[PDB]
Amino acid sequence: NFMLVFQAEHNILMHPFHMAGVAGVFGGSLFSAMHGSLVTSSLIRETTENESTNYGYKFG
Amino acid sequence: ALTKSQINELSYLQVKGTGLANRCAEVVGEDSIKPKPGAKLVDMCIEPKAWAVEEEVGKAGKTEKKFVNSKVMTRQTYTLDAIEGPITVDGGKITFSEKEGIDYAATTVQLPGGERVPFLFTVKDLVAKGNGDTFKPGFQMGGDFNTPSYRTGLFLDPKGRGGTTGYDMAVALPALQLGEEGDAELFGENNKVFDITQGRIEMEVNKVNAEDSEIGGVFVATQLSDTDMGSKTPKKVLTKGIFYAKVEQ
Amino acid sequence: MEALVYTFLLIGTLMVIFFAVFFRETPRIL
Amino acid sequence: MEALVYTFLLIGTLMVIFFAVFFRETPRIL
Amino acid sequence: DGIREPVSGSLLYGNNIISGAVVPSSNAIGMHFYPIWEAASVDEWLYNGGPYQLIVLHFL
Amino acid sequence: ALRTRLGEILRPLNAEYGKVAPGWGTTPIMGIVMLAFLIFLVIILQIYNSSLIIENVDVDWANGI
Amino acid sequence: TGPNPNKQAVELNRTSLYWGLLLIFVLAVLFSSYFFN
Amino acid sequence: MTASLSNFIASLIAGGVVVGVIAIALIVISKSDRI
Amino acid sequence: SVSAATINRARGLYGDRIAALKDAVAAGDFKAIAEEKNAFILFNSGAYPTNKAKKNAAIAQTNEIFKAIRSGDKAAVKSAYDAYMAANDIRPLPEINANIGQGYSSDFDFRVRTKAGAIYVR
Amino acid sequence: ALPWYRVHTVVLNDPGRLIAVHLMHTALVAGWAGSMALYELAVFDPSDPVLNPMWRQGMFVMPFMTRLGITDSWGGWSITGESVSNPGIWSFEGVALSHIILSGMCFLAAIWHWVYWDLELFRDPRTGEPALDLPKIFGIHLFLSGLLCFGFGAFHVTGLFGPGIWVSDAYGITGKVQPVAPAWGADGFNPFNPGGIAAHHIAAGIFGIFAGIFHLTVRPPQRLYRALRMGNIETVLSSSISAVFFAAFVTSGTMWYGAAATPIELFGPTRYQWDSGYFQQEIERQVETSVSEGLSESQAWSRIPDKLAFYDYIGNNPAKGGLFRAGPMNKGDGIAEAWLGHPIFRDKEGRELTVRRMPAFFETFPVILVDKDGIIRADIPFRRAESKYSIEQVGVTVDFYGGKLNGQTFKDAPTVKKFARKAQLGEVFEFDRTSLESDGVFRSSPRGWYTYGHANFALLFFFGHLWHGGRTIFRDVFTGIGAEVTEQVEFGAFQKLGDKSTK
Amino acid sequence: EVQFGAYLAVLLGTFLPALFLVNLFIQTEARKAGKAGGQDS
Amino acid sequence: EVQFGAYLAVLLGTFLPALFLVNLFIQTEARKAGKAGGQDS
Ligand code: CLA
Ligand code: CLA
Ligand code: CLA
Ligand code: CLA
Ligand code: CLA
Ligand SMILES: CC1=C(/C=C/C(C)=C/C=C/C(C)=C/C=C/C=C(C)/C=C/C=C(C)/C=C/C2=C(C)CCCC2(C)C)C(C)(C)CCC1
Ligand SMILES: CC1=C(/C=C/C(C)=C/C=C/C(C)=C/C=C/C=C(C)/C=C/C=C(C)/C=C/C2=C(C)CCCC2(C)C)C(C)(C)CCC1
Ligand SMILES: [Fe+2]
Repeated sequence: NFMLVFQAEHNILMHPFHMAGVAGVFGGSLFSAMHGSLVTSSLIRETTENESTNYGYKFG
Repeated sequence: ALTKSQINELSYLQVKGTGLANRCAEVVGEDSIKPKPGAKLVDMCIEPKAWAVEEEVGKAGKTEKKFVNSKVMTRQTYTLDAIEGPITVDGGKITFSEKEGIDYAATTVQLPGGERVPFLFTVKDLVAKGNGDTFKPGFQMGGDFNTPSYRTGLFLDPKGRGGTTGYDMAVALPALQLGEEGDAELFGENNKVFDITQGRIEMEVNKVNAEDSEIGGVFVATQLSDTDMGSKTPKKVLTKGIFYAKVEQ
Repeated sequence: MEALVYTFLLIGTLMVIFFAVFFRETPRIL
Repeated sequence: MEALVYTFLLIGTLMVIFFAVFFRETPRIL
Repeated sequence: DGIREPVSGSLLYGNNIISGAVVPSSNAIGMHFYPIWEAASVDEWLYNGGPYQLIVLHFL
Repeated sequence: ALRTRLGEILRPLNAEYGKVAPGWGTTPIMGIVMLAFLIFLVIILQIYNSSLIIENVDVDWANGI
Repeated sequence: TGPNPNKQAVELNRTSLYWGLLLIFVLAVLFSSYFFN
Repeated sequence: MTASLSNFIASLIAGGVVVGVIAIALIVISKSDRI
Repeated sequence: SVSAATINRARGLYGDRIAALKDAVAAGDFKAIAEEKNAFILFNSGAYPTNKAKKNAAIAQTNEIFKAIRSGDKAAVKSAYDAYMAANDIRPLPEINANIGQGYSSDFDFRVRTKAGAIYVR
Repeated sequence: ALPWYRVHTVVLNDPGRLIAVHLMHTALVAGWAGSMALYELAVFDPSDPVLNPMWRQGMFVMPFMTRLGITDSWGGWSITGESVSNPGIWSFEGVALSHIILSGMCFLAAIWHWVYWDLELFRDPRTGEPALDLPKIFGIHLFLSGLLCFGFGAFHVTGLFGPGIWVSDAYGITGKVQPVAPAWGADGFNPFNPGGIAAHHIAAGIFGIFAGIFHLTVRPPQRLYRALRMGNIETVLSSSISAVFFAAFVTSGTMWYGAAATPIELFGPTRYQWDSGYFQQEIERQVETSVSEGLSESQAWSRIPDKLAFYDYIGNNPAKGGLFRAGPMNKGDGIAEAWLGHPIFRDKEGRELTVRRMPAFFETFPVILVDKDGIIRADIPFRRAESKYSIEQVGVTVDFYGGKLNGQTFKDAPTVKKFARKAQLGEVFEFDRTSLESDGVFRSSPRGWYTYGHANFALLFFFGHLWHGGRTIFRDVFTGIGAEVTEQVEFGAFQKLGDKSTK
Repeated sequence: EVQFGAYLAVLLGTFLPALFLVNLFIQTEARKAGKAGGQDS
Repeated sequence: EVQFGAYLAVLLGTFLPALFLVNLFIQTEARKAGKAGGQDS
């Protein structure tokens, strides 16, 4: 209800200060998916086939 | 199902089990009889050879009423025998005026769809009217009889309620009453009314033997089903079969 | 009677979070 | 809709008996 | 809205988790700091949208 | 290792394992069949869309009877 | 017959319990009321 | 045979031309750009 | 999608564009029929888009118009053009008013500046 | 060791246990098909096939049973509106029972292979490894399936040996299971021709036979066997998923748009029959050919079949309901009883007004009464102060034609408004909302729910294709990358990409 | 007025997946306790 | 007409004691597998 009423009187979709942060939420979760997929692709062999690959990183 | 002559040539023990005992006898020959004032019909065998119950049917696009050929759940307890009534002629046309005999057969006939339709196959208090005189190849009778209620008032609802007797209340739930309004939403069921309705039958005599003074033909009967003391709406049962009688003088 | 089911699940998540903070598997340096 | 619950439990016991006969822990002499 | 048409926010008065809410204060209050002790009763504090300002000013 | 009757009846079908034709095989023939299957799917996609229209063929409920 | 050279251990950490519970309870917060209507 | 069919074979051909123009152009350079 | 309002529209748009050629039947303006050939074609596509049997009826009712004007028998042209309006129910839009009206509400409608375009402004 | 998501990869290496597990899977699936069909027989009401068909009752499994020829049931009722004395083995109960037998027998067979993994048949001759020759196995299975497809088309749909297929008419009044001569021309690729379905499985089954015979003999080349990794069973899995969700976009597409394989009086009318007014044009044509016969109007409308009027109705759309409205359509608005009548709305000038019907988008559209050329003569106002077109001002009168309300004028201004709101949606019937305590608010068809689940399952299976399409190609680097990759990750010094034979 | 089997579908849709994931945790804690031989077996 | 929370009381009175007793069995089978060191830990 807060978003719709604030669309009517205010027109937030045509506000570039709103366009900038939806480019910070799209691009935010863009780069989180990217940086997550570039690290987890390039992982060095420690585990076996029968064990989670997270156990190739000991803590510390 | 042969003639009454060689049914009588069989002892009781060798009929016993065959399923002969529902079978009406048959007539050979075409003749006239010309009943007298004082005669009657004595061995009125009436067997239905097919049942049919009114319903709502589905077909091409439209739903309406017709009769399904339906099957009997009672094994062999469905035919009437030894019905007699004084035959009379008043206006040239022959009347039957049923009085005695096995004049009801409590059957139940299951619909396609699972539904059971019990009814009484009765000839009770019949008055027929012939198309003419002198029993002939085509002498047709027809009249109106009485279907009484299937269960009489001594019969009791599975909780102990009846027409003549039983409880009047919902013995189940003894806190239903409690107000100005008691069990009144169950008054249509606590009330066990003995209804009586009216049927229809149409004889059509096909074969006549007057050496033994015996007629036989094919009837068409329509009547009304059971209403469980006025709870359910009864359906219209249509039966078709053959009949048989022996004429006095 | 579904407000029972609502408050059972909301307090249900609040219980699971309490065990997840204070009864966690600790990481060790070793 | 409780005839579901009735036949689920009756077939439920019939399943448990099937595993109890054919998948039992065998006793050994050793 | 301060139109004396109350809006049901809580679970105990027939709301879901999604349709339920804690409403904002009354329009008649406006900007006025409306604590518990400036109502005449907690009956009245909870009618006018008192517990919005209690949660919001302590969230922030 | 537990030979059965049926194990011996179907033993020839698991005989070859990794027996491989020495390079390039029938893959020109497979490509042409697969190219003809794709053209066949574009035709079905466009008749059904009615983005392609054939004489005496409509895309509409007909009375098979 | 015979023992397998296949069968292995199946594991789940303590955190993976807490993820797994909080997955089920929070989906039950979401999709509860839609089922109730 | 319709007018809608004559357009479609004209695009099957022209689709095979564009694939055919590119695929010949790849082979001719890759032989001249051997390795 | 073919819908009911798409049938209404091409009937409303081009039923003006067929019936208004009653002025051109009178003198027998032979170019004014040939300039409106696409009016006959596109009412035919819009008024019966799902109904192919009435559409193919209105194909030959359109062909009988142009076959007649190619010969030039002005009697047989009107003898066919009367049949075209009386089979398909060609009707122009008449004047609407305040009680009988509201042709358009959006300006996207196909009858905004037509003589059945009016609005009760209130 | 294994996490909860890798937990079935233990059965990859043992092919004797794969069959143990696929049998447990096919016992759960056919167990569901038998037990859900028994559940549906307890829910089903055969009393009205006209205004209470199977799709109206939320039957999901039953339309698939009847479209290939199961029309009769042991309770004596036929679905085609007949009465049968003996349906035989194959009825709704017998089919549902046969899947519970198959569920029990595949359950026992699943246990037998899980105990006996040591079948010799699963061993390589050359090495001792457990191994499945996937190109021979495919050629076996493709031969069987192509044989079974040919037998289905030639002997079941064409009805030489089998009973046929459900073939309805254009408007879903009459249909019956009947054999179908196959349509070999371009008419076969008309999806609404059931002759295409016979001609499909014959011709596609023929190629399934002769491609079986091809794969029974010809071995793969090195180039495919190395690239497509045919020694790996997960390459079968990924490529099979791609066939399985490809088939789901096709079935869920031809579900939602209709075909001869998914007819109207079986699954429900499509969405697109409400859009074009597909049944309106059939109502009005049958009225026009009745008044051209010379009939007056009130018996011109009474010759329209009730089932056809049932199809021109909004609560019979697949696109009308919602997600979390669960259950049959009859929990939406009630059991249909009888057609009321066709309203004709007249003004003071004796013109004709039709309430503009609602699109399938709007849960609510207002009441707007337009004439033959679509101009508003009347409405129902929201703001009732300065309204020019209110029904009490225009004086719209109601007169019905046909049904239980045949030939009854209504000049009563409230009831004109009441039947104006009813006539906005559908052909107006009278219902029974008290049987199951039906709400006042709509539902969706098996046509809505089938293509709901399958257009979603096809999406999830698109991801599972990319997962296993990824895991086969990168089977070696699935557990780490090594230190050998460090040299080949460089812009330059290899003029090809990663290849140590270069420079 | 509230729908009916939702009391079943929520609570069996919580507890049967919740109690399942407990037991993959109880399995390991016993398996790691059976591994390192202590007072428990 | 049938009583209401009995759909809950049966099915949560089956599954919650049934799934409990499963896990005292799953606990031992893991504990006896952790004891004798095999392929599982
Ligand atoms: C006399 C021979 C004959 C005849 C009459 C037919 C008749 C038919 N075939 Mg055909 N077929 C034949 C021989 C024949 N076949 C042979 C010999 C083969 C080789 C084995 C095939 C293989 C074949 C396939 C593979 C398919 C058909 C299908 C069909 C049906 C078409 C249904 C329709 O209109 O489109 C409906 C079908 C389509 C529009 C297919 C388009 C393909 C997809 C949808 C393109 C999209 C790709 C992907 C799904 C995109 C996903 C994402 C996107 C949704 C966003 C029709 C019954 C189709 C079918 O079963 O439909 C029910 C089908 O999928 N045929
Ligand atoms: C003895 C075999 C047999 C028979 C004759 C039937 C018969 C029936 N089953 Mg069934 N079933 C069986 C075994 C059998 N079942 C087994 C073993 C299982 C477990 C897997 C099931 C699981 C099952 C379910 C889950 C359901 C049925 C249903 C049905 C009914 C409708 C069938 C239908 O619409 O199919 C439609 C089937 C298809 C459209 C599949 C087509 C095959 C695909 C598209 C082929 C594509 C791949 C192929 C390899 C292509 C390459 C070949 C090509 C080159 C030629 C029908 C009464 C349905 C029903 O109403 O329940 C009673 C239902 O829901 N069955
Ligand atoms: C492809 C799957 C499929 C489809 C389309 C249908 C279709 C249908 N079924 Mg059916 N059914 C299926 C599989 C399917 N069935 C299976 C596998 C079962 C066994 C469990 C059943 C058991 C079943 C019963 C018992 C009944 C139906 C009924 C119906 C009909 C009404 C639809 C309805 O109520 O939806 C309801 C839809 C929803 C509730 C939407 C759920 C949205 C998704 C799935 C959310 C899932 C995510 C979330 C995390 C779930 C976890 C819960 C959370 C609290 C943790 C409809 C024709 C009813 C009927 O009248 O038939 C006679 C009925 O009573 N079905
Ligand atoms: C024919 C389909 C099919 C098959 C045979 C497999 C088979 C496999 N997948 Mg897989 N997958 C598939 C489809 C399939 N997948 C799809 C569609 C996706 C996308 C969602 C995935 C995503 C996926 C991932 C991301 C991973 C696998 C993994 C695996 C392997 C182990 C699976 C396991 O232990 O699950 C364990 C699952 C459970 C113990 C329970 C999961 C609980 C689910 C969410 C609910 C249960 C479903 C419910 C009972 C009913 C299902 C209805 C049905 C219609 C879907 C195994 C080879 C894993 C692998 O390769 O190992 C590294 C892995 O990491 N798959
Ligand atoms: C985003 C889409 C996408 C992606 C990334 C992949 C990725 C992959 N697929 Mg694949 N696949 C997809 C969609 C996709 N698929 C779809 C929709 C289908 C069903 C048709 C398939 C069917 C499929 C099979 C059957 C197999 C793969 C395989 C593979 C893997 C090997 C690479 C390969 O050859 O790709 C496949 C190649 C492509 C996707 C190229 C598509 C380019 C086409 C030819 C364009 C044609 C234009 C079109 C016809 C224009 C007319 C249509 C118009 C009228 C609308 C790889 C993981 C293989 C695998 O798993 O290896 C182990 C394998 O066996 N795929
Ligand atoms: C043993 C045996 C037997 C028996 C059998 C049986 C009894 C069976 C049954 C079976 C069955 C009875 C089965 C069924 C099952 C079920 C299922 C299998 C289910 C499924 C489910 C799932 C899969 C899920 C679903 C869902 C949901 C819930 C939600 C939404 C989504 C979905 C849809 C996903 C016999 C005697 C014959 C023989 C001998 C042996
Ligand atoms: C023994 C064995 C085995 C195993 C098996 C398995 C593992 C199984 C599984 C199984 C499964 C895994 C199953 C599942 C099932 C499920 C279910 C069965 C579910 C369903 C659900 C339901 C039925 C519900 C319903 C409902 C209701 C009631 C209400 C609300 C709604 C709903 C719908 C939710 C193996 C192979 C190893 C080997 C051999 C032996
Ligand atoms: Fe990082």
